[PDB]
Amino acid sequence: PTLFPEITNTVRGRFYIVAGIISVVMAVASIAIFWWIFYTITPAPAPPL
Amino acid sequence: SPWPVWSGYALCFVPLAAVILGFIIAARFTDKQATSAYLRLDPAKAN
Amino acid sequence: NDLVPDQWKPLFNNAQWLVHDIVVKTIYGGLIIAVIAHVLCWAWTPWIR
Amino acid sequence: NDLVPDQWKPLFNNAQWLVHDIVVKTIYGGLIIAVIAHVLCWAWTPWIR
Amino acid sequence: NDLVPDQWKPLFNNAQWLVHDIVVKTIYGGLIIAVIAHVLCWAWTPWIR
Amino acid sequence: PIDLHDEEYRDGLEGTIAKPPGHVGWMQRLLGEGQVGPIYVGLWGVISFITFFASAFIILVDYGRQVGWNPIIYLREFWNLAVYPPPTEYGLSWNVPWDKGGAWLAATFFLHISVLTWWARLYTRAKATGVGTQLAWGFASALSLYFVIYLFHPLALGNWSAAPGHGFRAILDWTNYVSIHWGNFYYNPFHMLSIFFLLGSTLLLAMHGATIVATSKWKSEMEFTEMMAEGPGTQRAQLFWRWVMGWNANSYNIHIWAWWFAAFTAITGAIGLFLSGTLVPDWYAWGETAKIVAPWPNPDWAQYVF
Amino acid sequence: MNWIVATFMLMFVLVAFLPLVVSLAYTWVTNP
Amino acid sequence: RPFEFRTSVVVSTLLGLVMALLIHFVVLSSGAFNWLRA
Amino acid sequence: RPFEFRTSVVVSTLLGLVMALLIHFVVLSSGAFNWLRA
Amino acid sequence: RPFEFRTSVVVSTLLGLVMALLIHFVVLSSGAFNWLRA
Amino acid sequence: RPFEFRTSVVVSTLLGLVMALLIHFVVLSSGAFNWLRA
Amino acid sequence: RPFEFRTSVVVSTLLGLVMALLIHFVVLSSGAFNWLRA
Amino acid sequence: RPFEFRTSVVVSTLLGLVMALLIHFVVLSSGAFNWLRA
Amino acid sequence: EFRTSVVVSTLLGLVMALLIHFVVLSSGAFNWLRA
Amino acid sequence: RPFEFRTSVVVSTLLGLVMALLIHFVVLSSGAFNWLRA
Amino acid sequence: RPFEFRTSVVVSTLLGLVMALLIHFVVLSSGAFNWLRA
Amino acid sequence: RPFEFRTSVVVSTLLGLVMALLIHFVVLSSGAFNWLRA
Amino acid sequence: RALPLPSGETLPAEAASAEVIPFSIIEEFYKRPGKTLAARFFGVDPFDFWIGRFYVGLFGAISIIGIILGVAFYLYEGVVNEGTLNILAMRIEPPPVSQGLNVDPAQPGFFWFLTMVAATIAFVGWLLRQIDISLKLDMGMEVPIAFGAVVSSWITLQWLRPIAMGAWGHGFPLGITHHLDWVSNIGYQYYNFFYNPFHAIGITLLFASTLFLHMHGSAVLSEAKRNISDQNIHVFWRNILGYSIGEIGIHRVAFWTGAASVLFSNLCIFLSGTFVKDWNAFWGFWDKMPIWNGVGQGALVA
Amino acid sequence: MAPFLMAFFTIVLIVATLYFLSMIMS
Amino acid sequence: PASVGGYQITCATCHNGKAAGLEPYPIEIMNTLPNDWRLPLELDYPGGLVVTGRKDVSNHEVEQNQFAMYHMNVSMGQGCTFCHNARYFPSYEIAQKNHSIIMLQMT
Ligand code: BCL
Ligand code: BCL
Ligand code: BCL
Ligand code: BCL
Ligand code: BCL
Ligand code: BCL
Ligand code: BCL
Ligand SMILES: CC(C)=CCC/C(C)=C/C=C/C(C)=C/C=C/C(C)=C/C=C/C=C(C)/C=C/C=C(C)/C=C/C1=C(C)C(=O)CCC1(C)C
Ligand SMILES: CC(C)=CCC/C(C)=C/C=C/C(C)=C/C=C/C(C)=C/C=C/C=C(C)/C=C/C=C(C)/C=C/C1=C(C)C(=O)CCC1(C)C
Ligand SMILES: CC(C)=CCC/C(C)=C/C=C/C(C)=C/C=C/C(C)=C/C=C/C=C(C)/C=C/C=C(C)/C=C/C1=C(C)C(=O)CCC1(C)C
Ligand SMILES: [Fe+3]
Repeated sequence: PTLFPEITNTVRGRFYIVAGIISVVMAVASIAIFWWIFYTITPAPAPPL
Repeated sequence: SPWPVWSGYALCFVPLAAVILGFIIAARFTDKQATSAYLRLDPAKAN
Repeated sequence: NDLVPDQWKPLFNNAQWLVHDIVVKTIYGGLIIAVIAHVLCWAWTPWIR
Repeated sequence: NDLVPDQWKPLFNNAQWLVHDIVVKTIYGGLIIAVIAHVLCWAWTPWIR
Repeated sequence: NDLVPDQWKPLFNNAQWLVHDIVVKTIYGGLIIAVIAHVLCWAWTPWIR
Repeated sequence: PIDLHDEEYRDGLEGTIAKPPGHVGWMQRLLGEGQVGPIYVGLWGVISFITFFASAFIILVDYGRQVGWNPIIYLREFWNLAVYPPPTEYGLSWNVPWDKGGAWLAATFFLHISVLTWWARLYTRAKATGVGTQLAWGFASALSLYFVIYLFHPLALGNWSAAPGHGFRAILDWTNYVSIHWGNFYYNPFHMLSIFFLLGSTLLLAMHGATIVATSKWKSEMEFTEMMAEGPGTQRAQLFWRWVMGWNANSYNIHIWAWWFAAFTAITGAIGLFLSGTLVPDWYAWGETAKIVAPWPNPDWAQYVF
Repeated sequence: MNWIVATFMLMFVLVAFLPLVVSLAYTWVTNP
Repeated sequence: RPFEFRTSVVVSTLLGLVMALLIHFVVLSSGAFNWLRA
Repeated sequence: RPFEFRTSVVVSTLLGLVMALLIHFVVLSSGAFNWLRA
Repeated sequence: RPFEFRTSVVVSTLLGLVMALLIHFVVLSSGAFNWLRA
Repeated sequence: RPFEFRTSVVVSTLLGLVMALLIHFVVLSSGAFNWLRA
Repeated sequence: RPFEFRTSVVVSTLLGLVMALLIHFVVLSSGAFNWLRA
Repeated sequence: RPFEFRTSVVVSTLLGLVMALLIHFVVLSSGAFNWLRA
Repeated sequence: EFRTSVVVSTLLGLVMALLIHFVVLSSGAFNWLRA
Repeated sequence: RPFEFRTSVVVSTLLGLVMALLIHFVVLSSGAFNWLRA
Repeated sequence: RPFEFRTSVVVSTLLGLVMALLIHFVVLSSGAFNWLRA
Repeated sequence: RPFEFRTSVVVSTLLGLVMALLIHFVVLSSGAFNWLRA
Repeated sequence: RALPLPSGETLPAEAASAEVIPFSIIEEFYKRPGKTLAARFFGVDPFDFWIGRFYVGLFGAISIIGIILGVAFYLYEGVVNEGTLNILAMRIEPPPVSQGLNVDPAQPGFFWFLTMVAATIAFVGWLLRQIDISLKLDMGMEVPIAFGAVVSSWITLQWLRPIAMGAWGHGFPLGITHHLDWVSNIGYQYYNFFYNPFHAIGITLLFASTLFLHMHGSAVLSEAKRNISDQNIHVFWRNILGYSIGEIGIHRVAFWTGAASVLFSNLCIFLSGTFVKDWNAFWGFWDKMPIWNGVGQGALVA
Repeated sequence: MAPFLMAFFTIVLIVATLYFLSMIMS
Repeated sequence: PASVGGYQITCATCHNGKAAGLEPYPIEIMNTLPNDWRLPLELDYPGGLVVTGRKDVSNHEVEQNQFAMYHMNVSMGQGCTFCHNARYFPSYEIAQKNHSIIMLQMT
């Protein structure tokens, strides 16, 4: 039961859903894990004297 | 005293007026020429 | 254009006349509501003073 | 263009004459309202002083 | 357009009438919910004060 | 009466060189034409080339003198090296030492000859290949601005120091110094006109290029043919701009617009730069008397402070 | 927030670049 | 017909919406009413 | 016919709206009336 | 059809969504309610 | 012919003029002569 | 046949996703929930 | 016919209007007359 | 296209590796290259 | 025609004018002659 | 033929001239020799 | 054929020359060896 | 018959498939309703008509809402709220940096925020409407791409940079002659914006854009009304400069240089706000790149 | 309770994804 | 004024932890200035670096002025609008330009 048979039936189109999902989560994991590393290893800016 | 100087006027405002007016007139004549009838390829055929 | 009065037959289609009637009645209702809103806002805080 | 007076037949279509009549009556009503508004605003606060 | 009343037959298709009925009922339900939400937000914090 | 093969493949002076034309290949794929083609050497190109070479050689060996003849300090400071005009003292005099503006005067004179003979080359090759001389006159407007910058504004101010200093960083410094010296060039009204025409130049260039590349499938780019009879691509271009903004140009008008917007850039710029020193010493102060300066009683300066 | 938000906006500026790059690659690919 | 009815409807409705928004925003920013903490 | 009636209508209506807005804005900014908290 | 039902539906739904978003944002930015720490 | 006489004439004349100007410029800027108040 | 089911599905799904993203971003930026920092 | 009469009329009328405006503005800004509050 | 995904993933990984190395080296947290 | 007379005339006249201007400019700027109140 | 002989000659001669100039300038600027008052 | 021999020759020779110049510069600027009064 | 041409020349017909066709015919042949972006998404474009010469789409109506509201908000803040009455002296200022990113109807700078939001809606609607009209005419998407370059220049200045800085008072004021005060104060705060490399690239591409515009207008006007073989302009451009880019090449370069100028420009102002505070300090690395550190004496050392 | 809620919403995202992708991948 | 603070000059103000070898104008702050350049304390400072609309100076004096002004930019990291409204540099809007006049007289 589908309306996008060229997108949900055909292997090339069906694959595109997984491709888009995996690319979105890959980019999000990229950005999130970078900023996590950067903020955990970087020291706090030294307290003002 | 509320009045800009002659210099101010000449320089800014009559060039401002010229640019605005002249642009509008040039656009008027640009499109008179562009929308006039001249040799075009008939769209029904060429396309 | 049968439903249209012959005065407005040169201007209004058969379907355009019904939509015009809806628009006119909506404008009238909105006008009544706007008058009520203005009287209420004046009784509350006069803006002319 | 039968509804149009023959003086204005070179200028006004049959439909344009009715819309012109509406425009003229709207302009007249707006003028009366504008005169009333100006008299009220003058009685309230004269701007010429 | 048989399901449509004759008054609105010049305007509404047979399928457009059912979708219009859905839209009207949705607008009415949303209006009731909006009135309830406004009464609740007024009882909570009057915005007109 | 004009041989297109002879104008490309004659030999010697009043002929071309590099005559077996090379092909760049990536230029053909990206720009549609890759032939470097022969280049003309016509007794005005020769004057232009050798006078520009004299100018550049003077500048480069004075760069060398300034770094103590060190070819690494040369490469390190090349972009901040410059040959500055004579200082304000002894301002218009040409009896200036070579290091204090003596090299600048000679190099600038040879550059003047180079640009004038390049104009002559543009003119003579336009006449020789049968096209109009519109490019020579566009270059003449650019040269009006150029000769105000280097010759006519230093004169009428009384010092060569009013001119730029022949360097990668010196022209930026010159622009900064000239706007600072004469108040604020933002309130120079002919500077505002010239910016109007420069940003309108870029706007029309972008619009024109984009329109022709969009209607490229129907060969809108062949303007020479489209000016004889407008094909479907030019029709679509006209209709696009009519529907977008309510008016349009044809294959011919748009290039009039292009030429004149660029020429007005150069001309209004020349006028404003010449006015800044000689007639209106301060543009912001003039702008206050002109009522074009916005009052700023209590500015929020937290934005501009770190 | 400073560097995360700043780099997200930086990436939007580069995204703005992107369409023109697609145009150049389009010309190259479609002119073979 | 000088004016399509659809055109007049679109223009009038858009003008009315724009004017309602403009007047609401002018009145709210004026702080003259004490509406939404004014 | 020198002028289409639709053109004159559009021009007159737009001029009237622009002038009404301009005059309202000038009068409100003048502070001469004590309208909308002066 | 000058007045398609689909066209009226699209226009009304988009206008309602835009107006709901606009009014929510105006009310939230006004700080007049103490909603979401105000 | 391999060499055109007109080309050699143009090149030699331009080189001579450029060199005369350059040498005059260098000698005048040197201040070594007391020429034009040096 | 008006209103293809596919069209309504696309429009509703895209509207829901856009609204979920918008509301999440508004709530996270409000700092009432403090981007989850608490 | 060296000049179209319409061209000369347009040019002369525009020059006269521009010059009248310029002279009025120069005279009014000069403050030399006591016209419109000194 | 598989080539597109390969180019994008490889470039993202290289850029990420360089960025993380530079952030970690500049942090002066690990005792690497006299830090 | 290895050499056109018109070309030689143009080149010689332009060179003479440029040189006259340059020499006048150099002599004036030198201040070595008390011209126009030095 | 991988390489035109003229191309190799041009490249080698230009490289040699550039390198001779560079080395002369580096050696003269070093002041390590006492040549030309160094 | 993946690579014209002329291309590899040009690239390798230019890379070697650039690297020789770069390394010479780096070593001379380091002042770590008494080369050229260092 | 006289046979009038597109340039304006009347050529006497013997001394091609072309016929003298009225524009009205061209315009009515190419109407083709229902190909717009909105008609793909909703199945119909709500406004698929033309009001006069203008095409009114869904994004044309959004754009005109934005235009009217932006003009009216602009003129409210500056006639009222400022009292100026002259547009050269008015000052449409964002909220103060003190206020941060949040907007308040009671606080000043609220009508700048509304003018900016309505102007963004107007510009994005203009862009999407250009996409509409290019889709209607089966054209390429290049005009929307160039206008998107300049619209992203606007987005960077008023949305991306004020958000990244975090104060919403870092957007430029919308005043004639006064946004110049902001441009001057921002240009001098990060002193020598000339030394900003993306700014130098932007200026280079702006000057090159004007130069290419002049050269192209010259080239097409020079061959306009003459008996020419269409290869005369190519020979001219190979005699001068030894390269003729061709007809399709000059328009591609036009489009590309135009767009790239403002793209590098918005990269410049964004970096100027957020990552680089001083553009002279930026270039401090150059004299210390280790290949020329050591060689210098006196003032010739760095 | 924020870590609880973020974990909750990510797992609801994942389970939703398994469900409807299972249908699409049927 | 007291709005600046009541901070007073003391030893560490100029010495900063170094007894001898105190170097004003280090190579760090001479980035885009000429390395030989020094602050022109020769001039009478309430009006010594004034350049706008003068007509008896040209870009050489503007260049000297800009060297001094970028030295002030480095010395107080707050940049060029720290004491200028860049739309008119002759203006004393910001009131750090007056403090800077006092400080120029002091140095
Ligand atoms: C808290 C009180 C705030 C305020 C905050 C709001 C907020 C917040 C909103 C309004 C909205 C409205 N307010 Mg208000 N409002 C205030 C003061 C006023 C005053 C007055 C003079 O005081 C007036 C006249 C109004 C008038 C209005 C109307 C414009 C509108 C409500 C009826 C309407 O037409 O939409 C009726 C709405 C509907 C018919 C939509 C029905 C939609 C259906 C129910 C779907 C809803 C979405 C649903 C979750 C999706 C589920 C889909 C799943 C697939 C199943 N407000 C005060 C200041 N006002 C509401 C609005 O919609 O704006 C257009 C709204 O968003
Ligand atoms: C004052 C002494 C200065 C000095 C200042 C100058 C100056 C000044 C000049 C030279 C020039 C030259 N000097 Mg010297 N020169 C000095 C020291 C030297 C020394 C040496 C080691 O000491 C040497 C070898 C030279 C060598 C030279 C030659 C390169 C050249 C002269 C001959 C030549 O080839 O051109 C011979 C010139 C001609 C054949 C040109 C003939 C042109 C005809 C006569 C037209 C003249 C123009 C005329 C007015 C136009 C009239 C046209 C009207 C239409 C009728 N100089 C000292 C330092 N030297 C001259 C030169 O031309 O440089 C190229 C020159 O300009
Ligand atoms: C601004 C220009 C107006 C215009 C304004 C006038 C005016 C005004 C007149 C004419 C008149 C004439 N014009 Mg006409 N004319 C225009 C366009 C045209 C065109 C055109 C190309 O289409 C043409 C062909 C003409 C042709 C003519 C002839 C039909 C006729 C006789 C002129 C003559 O003999 O001059 C010979 C005479 C002179 C050249 C005298 C020169 C005068 C000088 C300036 C001295 C003036 C002394 C001054 C009055 C004293 C000053 C004292 C101060 C009070 C202190 N005009 C444009 C639109 N024309 C004249 C006319 O028809 O007579 C009824 C006339 O009165
Ligand atoms: C107050 C005295 C000021 C001064 C202020 C002005 C002002 C102010 C003006 C002039 C203008 C002029 N002055 Mg003056 N002028 C002064 C000193 C001088 C001296 C002198 C050496 O002293 C001279 C020679 C002049 C010379 C002149 C002429 C250039 C001109 C008047 C005649 C002319 O050609 O236009 C004659 C004008 C006409 C033929 C135009 C006729 C237009 C018709 C009548 C329509 C008028 C507009 C009308 C209202 C529109 C109604 C349309 C409705 C639809 C019905 N002035 C002193 C300093 N002078 C006038 C001018 O027009 O400049 C071009 C003008 O504007
Ligand atoms: C005041 C003394 C200054 C000085 C200032 C000048 C000035 C000033 C000039 C020269 C120029 C020249 N000087 Mg000198 N000159 C000085 C020292 C020298 C010395 C020397 C070693 O001391 C020498 C060799 C020269 C040599 C020369 C020649 C290059 C030239 C004069 C002859 C020539 O060829 O052009 C001969 C000129 C002609 C053949 C042109 C004839 C043009 C005709 C007559 C038209 C003239 C223009 C006319 C007004 C236009 C009317 C047109 C109307 C329509 C009717 N000068 C001292 C330092 N010298 C002159 C020159 O032309 O440079 C090229 C010149 O301009
Ligand atoms: C003073 C000692 C300085 C120094 C200063 C110089 C200078 C100065 C030069 C070199 C150059 C070279 N040095 Mg070293 N050199 C030094 C230390 C070194 C050391 C070492 C580790 O110590 C090495 C390995 C080298 C190595 C070299 C070679 C790269 C090169 C010499 C051979 C060569 O290939 O060109 C051989 C050159 C030729 C084959 C060219 C032949 C050209 C013919 C003879 C024409 C000559 C021009 C002629 C005048 C034109 C007349 C034309 C007329 C029409 C007739 N130098 C020390 C620091 N070195 C020379 C070089 O050419 O660099 C490329 C050079 O210029
Ligand atoms: C003094 C010691 C300095 C140092 C200074 C230099 C210098 C200086 C150089 C190198 C260069 C190199 N060094 Mg080291 N080097 C050092 C420490 C190291 C260390 C190490 C970890 O310690 C390593 C691994 C290296 C590694 C290397 C290689 C990259 C290279 C030498 C072989 C090569 O590939 O090119 C081999 C070179 C060739 C195959 C070129 C052959 C060219 C032919 C012989 C022509 C020569 C030019 C000739 C004069 C032209 C004559 C033409 C006439 C027409 C006839 N260096 C220390 C710090 N190193 C050399 C290099 O070339 O870099 C690429 C070089 O320039
Ligand atoms: C301090 C300062 C600076 C002061 C400045 C002082 C100055 C210079 C003032 C200048 C004032 C001027 C010039 C004012 C202008 C007033 C006008 C033009 C009003 C127009 C009214 C137009 C009107 C009523 C138009 C009505 C249009 C209508 C009714 C449309 C009608 C219709 C049309 C045409 C249709 O198809 C169908 C719909 C419908 C029937 C409604
Ligand atoms: C302080 C400030 C800023 C104050 C501002 C003061 C102002 C100016 C307020 C302005 C108010 C206005 C103008 C509000 C506008 C309200 C409207 C138009 C709501 C629309 C409702 C439309 C609605 C609910 C539409 C519902 C549509 C539905 C249910 C569609 C359903 C559907 C349709 C038909 C299909 O395909 C098939 C089935 C499906 C369900 C998918
Ligand atoms: C901070 C620090 C210190 C960093 C450094 C750390 C690093 C990264 C170092 C990097 C080292 C690398 C990458 C070195 C690379 C060296 C190369 C590529 C040398 C090339 C030689 C190529 C050579 C000899 C080419 C010779 C060419 C020849 C002989 C040409 C011959 C000829 C050609 C081709 C002809 O027509 C005809 C025949 C003829 C003989 C004339
Ligand atoms: Fe073109």
